[PDB]
Amino acid sequence: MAYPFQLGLQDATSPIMEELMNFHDHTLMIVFLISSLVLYIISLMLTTKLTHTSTMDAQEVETIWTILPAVILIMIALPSLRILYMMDEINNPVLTVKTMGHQWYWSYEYTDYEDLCFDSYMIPTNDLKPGELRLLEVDNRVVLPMELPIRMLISSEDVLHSWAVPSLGLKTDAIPGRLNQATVTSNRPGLFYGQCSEICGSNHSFMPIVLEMVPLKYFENWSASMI
Amino acid sequence: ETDEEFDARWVTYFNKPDIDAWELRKGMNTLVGYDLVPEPKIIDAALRACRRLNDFASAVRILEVVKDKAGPHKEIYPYVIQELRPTLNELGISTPEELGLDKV
Amino acid sequence: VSAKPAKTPTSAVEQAVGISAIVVGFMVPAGWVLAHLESYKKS
Amino acid sequence: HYEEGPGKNLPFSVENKWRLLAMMTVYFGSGFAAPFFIVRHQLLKK
Amino acid sequence: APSFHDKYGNAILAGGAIFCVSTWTYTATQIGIEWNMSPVGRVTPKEWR
Amino acid sequence: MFINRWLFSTNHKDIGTLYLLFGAWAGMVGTALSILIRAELGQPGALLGDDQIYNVIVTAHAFVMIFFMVMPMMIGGFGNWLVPLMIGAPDMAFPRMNNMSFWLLPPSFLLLLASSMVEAGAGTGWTVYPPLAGNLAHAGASVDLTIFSLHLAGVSSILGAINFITTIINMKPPAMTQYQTPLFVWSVLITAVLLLLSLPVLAAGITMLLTDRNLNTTFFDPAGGGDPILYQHLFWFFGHPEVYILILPGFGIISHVVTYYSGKKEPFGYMGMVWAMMSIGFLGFIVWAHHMFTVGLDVDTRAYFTSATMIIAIPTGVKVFSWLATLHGGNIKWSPAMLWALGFIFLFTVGGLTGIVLSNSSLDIVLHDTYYVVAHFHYVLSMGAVFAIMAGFVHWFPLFSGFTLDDTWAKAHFAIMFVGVNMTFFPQHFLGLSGMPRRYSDYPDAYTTWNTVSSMGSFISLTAVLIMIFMIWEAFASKREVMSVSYASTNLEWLHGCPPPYHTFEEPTYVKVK
Amino acid sequence: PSISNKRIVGCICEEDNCTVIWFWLHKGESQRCPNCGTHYKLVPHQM
Amino acid sequence: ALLPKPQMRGLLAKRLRVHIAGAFIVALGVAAAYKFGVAEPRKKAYAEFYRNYDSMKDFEEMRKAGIFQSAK
Amino acid sequence: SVVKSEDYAFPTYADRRDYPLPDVAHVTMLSASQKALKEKEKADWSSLSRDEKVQLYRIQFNESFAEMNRGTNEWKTVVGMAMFFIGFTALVLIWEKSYVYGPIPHTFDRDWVAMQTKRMLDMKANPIQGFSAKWDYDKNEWKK
Ligand code: HEA
Ligand code: HEA
Ligand code: CUA
Ligand SMILES: [Cu+2]
Ligand code: NA
Ligand SMILES: [Zn+2]
Repeated sequence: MAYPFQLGLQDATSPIMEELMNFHDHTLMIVFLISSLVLYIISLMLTTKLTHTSTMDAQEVETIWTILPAVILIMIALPSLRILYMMDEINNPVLTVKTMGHQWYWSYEYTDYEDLCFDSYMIPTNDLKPGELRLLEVDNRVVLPMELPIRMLISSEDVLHSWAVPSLGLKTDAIPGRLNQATVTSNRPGLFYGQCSEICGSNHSFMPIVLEMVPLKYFENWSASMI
Repeated sequence: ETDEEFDARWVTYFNKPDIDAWELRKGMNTLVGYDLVPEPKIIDAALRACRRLNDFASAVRILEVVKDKAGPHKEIYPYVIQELRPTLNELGISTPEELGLDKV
Repeated sequence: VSAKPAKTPTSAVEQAVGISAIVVGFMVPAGWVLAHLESYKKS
Repeated sequence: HYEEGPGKNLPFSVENKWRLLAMMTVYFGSGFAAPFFIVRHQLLKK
Repeated sequence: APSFHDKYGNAILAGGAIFCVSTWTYTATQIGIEWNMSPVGRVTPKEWR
Repeated sequence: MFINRWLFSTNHKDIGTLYLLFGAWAGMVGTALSILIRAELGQPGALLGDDQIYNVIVTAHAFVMIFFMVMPMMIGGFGNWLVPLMIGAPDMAFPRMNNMSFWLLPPSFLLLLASSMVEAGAGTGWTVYPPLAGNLAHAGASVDLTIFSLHLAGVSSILGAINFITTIINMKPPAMTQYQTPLFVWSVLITAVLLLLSLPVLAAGITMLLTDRNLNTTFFDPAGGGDPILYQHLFWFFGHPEVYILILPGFGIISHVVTYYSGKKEPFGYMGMVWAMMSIGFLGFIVWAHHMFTVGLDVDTRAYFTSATMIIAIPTGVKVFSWLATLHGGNIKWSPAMLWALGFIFLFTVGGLTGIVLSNSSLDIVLHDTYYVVAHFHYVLSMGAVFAIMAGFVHWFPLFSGFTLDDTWAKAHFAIMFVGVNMTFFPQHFLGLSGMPRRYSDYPDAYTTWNTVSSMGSFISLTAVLIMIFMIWEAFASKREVMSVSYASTNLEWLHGCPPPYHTFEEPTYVKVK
Repeated sequence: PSISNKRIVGCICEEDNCTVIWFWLHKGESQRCPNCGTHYKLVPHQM
Repeated sequence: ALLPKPQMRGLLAKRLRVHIAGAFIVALGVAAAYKFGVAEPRKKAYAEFYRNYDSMKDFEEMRKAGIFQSAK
Repeated sequence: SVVKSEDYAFPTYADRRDYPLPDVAHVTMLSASQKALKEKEKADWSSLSRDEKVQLYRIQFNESFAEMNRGTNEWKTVVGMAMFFIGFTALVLIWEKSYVYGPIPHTFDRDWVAMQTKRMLDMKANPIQGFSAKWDYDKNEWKK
């Protein structure tokens, strides 16, 4: 989750947030290269005192100036497609979670076997326990097992929402009359904080998401205790 | 084209026997647009052309745009003046540096 | 674009008066309505 | 025919400096002060 | 001729520099803006229950 | 004498003048809304309370700055003042529809201001996505009034586009080709083409949304078999051509400004400029679903859309390198509009590369609906389009008014504006990377400091437009007219005087082909 | 020809050239294009 | 002695060629500066973290202070 | 004096180094002494002194290239005005912080942020590089 004076991304937990973070470093290096090229060329080419304001050969450098940005654009594009095709492969998941975003609260169904469902509302600011996080803590944290492929189906009852957790690299639209796939994994246990990204009314800032990732035996104990 | 037809065409254009002020202004206004410091016999032809149509001050700005057409490095203009000296004391034309037009 | 001399040239005091007028004419109503948001919230 | 020249092709008289200063500041200040009064209205309603 | 800029540019640099840094130091420090600085190495962690 | 000159006007200069006045007023409305938005986000807490009033302010800021400041001033004002002047036409082809388009604009503004005043308020974003903008979450007359505002603005821009295309194609001298026209005429042509090829799509979309709201049709709610992804398809099929409408006459303006104040008689690679503008216009219609990378499309569809986004990225690179190449070895005159143009070049380059970062669909899955997108689109809109507007205004204010601005106050205004908007929108990259999403009135504490920095930057930009008003007043506080203008042989609009008379080109231009 | 004392004259003075160059042409004897010098004369008597 | 003949043509062109060489070197240099400063240290930091990572002891030392709603 | 509205039609003397020989003389009409210099111009230039040269060059042209390329001092004034008005923005921000803004939420004092960043490294928030990787988990201090 976010810390003060943070510049870059949140640190990765899922594998895909590592590959997207490395690709972000790659494309930001490319952005720095092109921006420094443009800035150094304009600062060079304003400060001269020589002049040449007559007829110039119109087409003698255009082929280079069209092939080089194509080379850098495909240099961006091939890892983009390579990681683009690495989100919807064969998963063979473990658990299936169903998340419905009702009018300013999330709801979670674990009904693979022994149908379980609960609601996630925000702990209010005046009702916070000490040490807690403002605008991010929930009533019921969403408990998932460690390092396993978890199928996740996202929708909403009424309007558009967006189930998003940044540190796992998940952001998926919640559309009524739809059902959206997201596979979620992890590598470390702990608590991950996200919040809704689609505009959904007068309390749009006020639905958080807390994912609590635990070992599988403790997930089984939590599933037995919660039902 | 290459250097010799450019240079020969400009020195023959600036030694037109019936030249007036307008085409002299065209020549000395289009010559300073090139990525080029003008060759000293083009400047010799232009100074004699200014003398032929009986006009003084445009020759002094011809010398001035020779000086500031060079740019940063100042090994052009003393060399151009050191070649243009005999023209400069056969016509009576004065350098910009001695008239006080270079002291800002 | 070269220019005429100013037909009615402006003294520096009148430029200061004009910029003070623009600042006060912009920050009186917005400054007044942000001077009390809590009074609009049924104090 | 309509007036031709500098300062006459505009829909307001520029012939007085201070009158035009007052007109500019009330024009642009009304533009700046419209949404603040809108927000005041929405806060006064509910 | 001594124009406006030739001496008034030095005067306006001195005034603008000292005025801007003085009141920006004051609005950054003295008016109690909580900047929410990074807690690395500054605040000791306190035992929560 | 007044109502015949201005209210019943039938010549292009007066319509452009009223376009400039209306756009200046609407821009001041928009910057007031922006001051409100950065006022709530300055410190943690609820300055205004709920998120509904904040969303109303956000939607109003978006719609007022898009459809009422850049489009009228830029397209209408600069096109009506300059397009019959550069091509040598006496007037517009259909001046009555030009007048009707301008006079249709303030009804649309009044309908938007009424939309913000009804008891709900259209707090949905300028994307008016159902079912949030339905008659369930927004039961009231605010969304309908916003829809009719967009309808009136669309009819205005369609009429202007028809008038501009017929006056550019038809009212040339009979010996000139279309490839001998200035570059701003080309930008106005291509902008009008994309306007009348794009606006009926949103017209049909908001018509269907209005009939969903009030005629019990089920185009968009899934309870009757509808689908809101259809609305998103139609809206963005309009919406990215709308984006390139925002940016293209700015390209023409900066090409003219750099060519003038650089001392060049032509921009370098005029054919490359024309081809790149045609390519940007043609490829603006096939890249819309880069606004929809997290909605749940096919993986092959998003692969095509990020690829097509790279092919739309190349020819604007051709344009910016040709701007650099026409900067090469000229008599660089450091005018204020020169500083606005160079600021346009650098900051629009930065906004373009942030768009290229957003172009990849995977990093778009990470960075959808965050403030990284906000930093991207403000670095193109609020910096490139605004800097092109200010470059054109500073450059052609001697032509319009007849008086010359004080250059020292103008350069001070550029410096204040540059510092203010750069410190406004650079921490938003870090806010987007850290993960604080869009449309929020309150944020967690970890996003505090950048937000604080961003808020105070807005005030510096506010001071900029304040002294901008002083600039205009100072011109009319001075009443200094013009000797004459340099390089008036190549620029046709400068050769009739400053300001030009009411009747220009009564005796038309004389150009031959044989 | 013209009906007034002066007229805007635009020159394409070499072919396949982008920018026209424009200049006023007055009465009296012939003026000329500022870069190519093709001679232009004005006979203002038409209607 | 007297002055020699210096180069009179192609001045801005030769300035452009030496400084386009300088432009490519400085742009690749600042890109490599960002790369070797940020991207490679991040990659080796992730490699160091996950090469000898135990999840059971990590979870046990999170749950010894009572953060999870499932492990008490 | 004031001239008719066709001041745009006729060419005007414009001074720039891109146009070294302008088409219009700087001073159009001349006095009788200036006609004496103009009559002297048809003879040789050898009997021309310094002062006739300087004042006829000031008849035909207005500023030399040394005068027009001189370094004026407007950038100091421009950035000084910029820092004036940016200081006035600081005053406006001071006024808003004093009057417009209310209190901060209670999650910003020393004890709440102390327990919050104790918990934040307790659950190991981004412990690879960002925040909990800057804390030493053995000596119970920050990394030095
Ligand atoms: C001025 C208006 C403007 C302009 C020009 C652009 C231009 C671009 N926009 Fe943007 N955009 C918006 C206005 C604009 N946009 C708005 C208002 C939104 C918000 C919509 C919403 O609310 O959802 C938006 C949203 C938006 C998104 C949505 C992200 C999200 O929310 O999920 C994306 C992503 O694809 C995007 C991409 C682009 C791209 C790729 C360009 C390009 O056209 C940029 C041009 C590229 C350059 C100028 C690059 C410079 C190139 C060179 C210098 C050559 C060298 C290059 C290489 C070697 C590679 N835009
Ligand atoms: C033209 C488009 C435009 C322009 C200029 C701006 C300008 C600014 N914008 Fe805006 N903005 C948008 C379009 C624009 N924006 C859009 C489309 C959104 C998305 C809304 C949504 O989420 O749905 C948005 C969203 C948006 C948000 C998101 C709020 C949220 O979602 O939580 C914020 C807050 O930081 C913001 C801030 C600003 C600021 C601080 C400026 C400053 O730059 C203000 C300064 C601007 C000016 C001063 C105007 C320039 C005019 C002149 C200088 C005078 C002109 C007159 C003459 C020349 C005569 N903008
Ligand atoms: Cu749900 Cu925003
Ligand atoms: Cu787009
Ligand atoms: Na707030
Ligand atoms: Zn010609």
